[PDB]
Amino acid sequence: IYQTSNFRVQPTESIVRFPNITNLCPFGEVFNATRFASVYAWNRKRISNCVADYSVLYNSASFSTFKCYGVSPTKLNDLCFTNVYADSFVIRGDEVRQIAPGQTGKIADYNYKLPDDFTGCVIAWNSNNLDSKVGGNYNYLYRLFRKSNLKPFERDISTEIYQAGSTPCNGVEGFNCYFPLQSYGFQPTNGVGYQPYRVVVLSFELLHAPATVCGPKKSTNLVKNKCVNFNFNGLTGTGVLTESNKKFLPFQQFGRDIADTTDAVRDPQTLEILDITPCSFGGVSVITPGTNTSNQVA
Amino acid sequence: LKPFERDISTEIYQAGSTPCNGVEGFNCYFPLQSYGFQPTNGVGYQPYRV
Amino acid sequence: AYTNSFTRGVYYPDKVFRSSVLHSTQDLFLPFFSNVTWFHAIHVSGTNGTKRFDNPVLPFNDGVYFASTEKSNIIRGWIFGTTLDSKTQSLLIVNNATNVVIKVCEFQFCNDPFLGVYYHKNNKSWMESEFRVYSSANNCTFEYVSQPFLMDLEGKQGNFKNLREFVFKNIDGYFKIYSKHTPINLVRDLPQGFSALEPLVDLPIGINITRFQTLLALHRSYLTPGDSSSGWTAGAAAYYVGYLQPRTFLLKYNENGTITDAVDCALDPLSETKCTLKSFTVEKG
Ligand SMILES: *[C@@H]1O[C@H](CO)[C@@H](O)[C@H](O)[C@H]1NC(C)=O
Ligand SMILES: *[C@@H]1O[C@H](CO)[C@@H](O)[C@H](O)[C@H]1NC(C)=O
Ligand SMILES: *[C@@H]1O[C@H](CO)[C@@H](O)[C@H](O)[C@H]1NC(C)=O
Ligand SMILES: *[C@@H]1O[C@H](CO)[C@@H](O)[C@H](O)[C@H]1NC(C)=O
Ligand SMILES: *[C@@H]1O[C@H](CO)[C@@H](O)[C@H](O)[C@H]1NC(C)=O
Ligand SMILES: *[C@@H]1O[C@H](CO)[C@@H](O)[C@H](O)[C@H]1NC(C)=O
Repeated sequence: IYQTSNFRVQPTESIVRFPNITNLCPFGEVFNATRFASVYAWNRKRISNCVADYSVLYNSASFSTFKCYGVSPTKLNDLCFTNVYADSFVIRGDEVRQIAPGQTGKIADYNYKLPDDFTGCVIAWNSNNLDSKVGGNYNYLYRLFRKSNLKPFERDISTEIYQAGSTPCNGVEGFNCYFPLQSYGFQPTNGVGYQPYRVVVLSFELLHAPATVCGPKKSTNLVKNKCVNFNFNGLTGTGVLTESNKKFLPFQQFGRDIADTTDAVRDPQTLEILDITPCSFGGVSVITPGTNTSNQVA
Repeated sequence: LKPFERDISTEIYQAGSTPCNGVEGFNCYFPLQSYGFQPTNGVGYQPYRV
Repeated sequence: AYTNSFTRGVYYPDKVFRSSVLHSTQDLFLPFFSNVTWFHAIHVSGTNGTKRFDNPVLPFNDGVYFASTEKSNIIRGWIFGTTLDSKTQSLLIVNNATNVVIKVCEFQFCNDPFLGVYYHKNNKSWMESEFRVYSSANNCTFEYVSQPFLMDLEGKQGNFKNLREFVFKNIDGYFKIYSKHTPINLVRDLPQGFSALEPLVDLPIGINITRFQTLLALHRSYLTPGDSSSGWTAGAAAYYVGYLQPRTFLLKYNENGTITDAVDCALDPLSETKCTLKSFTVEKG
């Protein structure tokens, strides 16, 4: 008698199991609004504790000009990342070119700028229906007369009167002394570059704190009585899944043996108790009378 | 790309659920992006012959 | 004061299940028969008996055990935080009308961050009348609230019968809370019984904490002459505090999977034997 190898039956199909998609992060809600923050005091929304979404590009905002600068848009649901910042405001279409790292303009001068090591996604979409007011809206004020310049992640809310030529202003608005705030036309009859455009900027840390945010987890339906390559929430492996009677306690989520080999699991979404029976692992022995004359083997 | 092979496929990539036939636009850009090089740029962007 | 925790501080850190076997595992358990601090939510109304205002700041060194023998249902929440200030982010727990309002909203933690319950006249039942806990900048990076709006006071003055046990432990910011609700009968001290401590939630906010305090109610009805903090005569419960320590213990599961009995590995010689042998019973040798 001899021994050669193992009868390792190849797993037939792969199945991933994860709980319900119970939580969602209202990206659609924050995309559109009747009113939005001024470019001066841009909205620094703190996104966390919610499951991100990358459903499709042409969404309610249609994603006119989209670019994930430092991260892969494809694996947004797959990439796991935390502490999202939604730095969003309202600008003009011609000002949309002022999003890339180091881009200059009035927004970068006095309203908003973006760093040179960005790792988020910038979306600037034409607000020709969201913000466009048939008579033109000027309430999206922008600062244009200020001595110094602003760096990214810095939001300004003050209205200190500009001093030109170091001419003392006693709160007087006149020659070489203007009000730092000004207003945008944003008329519907304007051109495409002059159309109102809204920008949402998604910046986030790469695993600095515990990952509160992580993308959705698709859950293919389980199939029993086969050598399934299973990947549940906690573990991955190969085995044949069978219904059982083990009364897993509601908090208990796994089951093991004396020699710490995971064999019993609970369904992620529903309350089902599965036993992971092994697949065939028998040594493929061979018996033979002898090499010569008779070549018969078993 | 697998090691020890050069693949030059001029065809624009296909993203955004739309087959783009050589049309530059949203979700389809020319896959061979050019190096952003200013003559005597910063150290991180000075071309190196390798 | 100082009390003997007979067998408290046993729970399930691993979600796995083992039937009718034993397992030696190391985790921040509470050492058995250790010193336990007894705090006395009692309203001794004698002219020479001071109002027992048992609410100091307690150290959150490694992980805080907590037992509450409450039948008046007054002791409510847990105040967390390293600096306990609005400058450094912190954590606060409150249980109002069976609603956990966990928040990272680090409010002002002045000497009266407490609840107050009063027996109202518009409705003939003790209705909440004081929320003096929060007044500060919110700036909340986190807000979880479950909202079952019920009430289960069932206040008794003679015999303690409801015991709620909680262990709060931090591991890489996955702040885990383990809970147990037990109908008890002992009034003097903790019963010499064995009870597991199932987890409730692992809030993954990752907040840096060193300080720990408790939250109760202080207002009273109108029959008592005076005001809330001057006259209070319905706080009639007690609680005990112990501190977990890094130890390796042994757990004896059953067929169902409930922890029936634990054995410390570093208590006593026989304990060490039952530890190293991997056995709940050992013969002579
Ligand atoms: C955004 O559009 C959706 C329709 O998809 C609508 O349900 C929602 O109310 C809108 N949000 C606004 C206008 O703020
Ligand atoms: C999760 O999905 C399962 C489908 O297997 C369903 O039975 C269950 O009700 C769902 N739970 C929730 C909370 O949606
Ligand atoms: C509490 O500490 C005191 C201090 O010596 C000690 O005498 C007493 O035995 C301790 N109680 C315990 C360990 O239960
Ligand atoms: C408030 O939260 C922001 C989050 O961006 C943080 O920068 C700031 O230090 C916090 N505290 C105050 C007082 O603003
Ligand atoms: C406490 O934890 C926070 C978490 O971000 C960290 O920023 C802080 O430095 C820690 N405190 C100390 C003294 O290290
Ligand atoms: C397990 O749970 C059942 C539930 O009825 C109970 O009767 C039994 O005593 C428990 N313990 C064992 C060892 O079966």
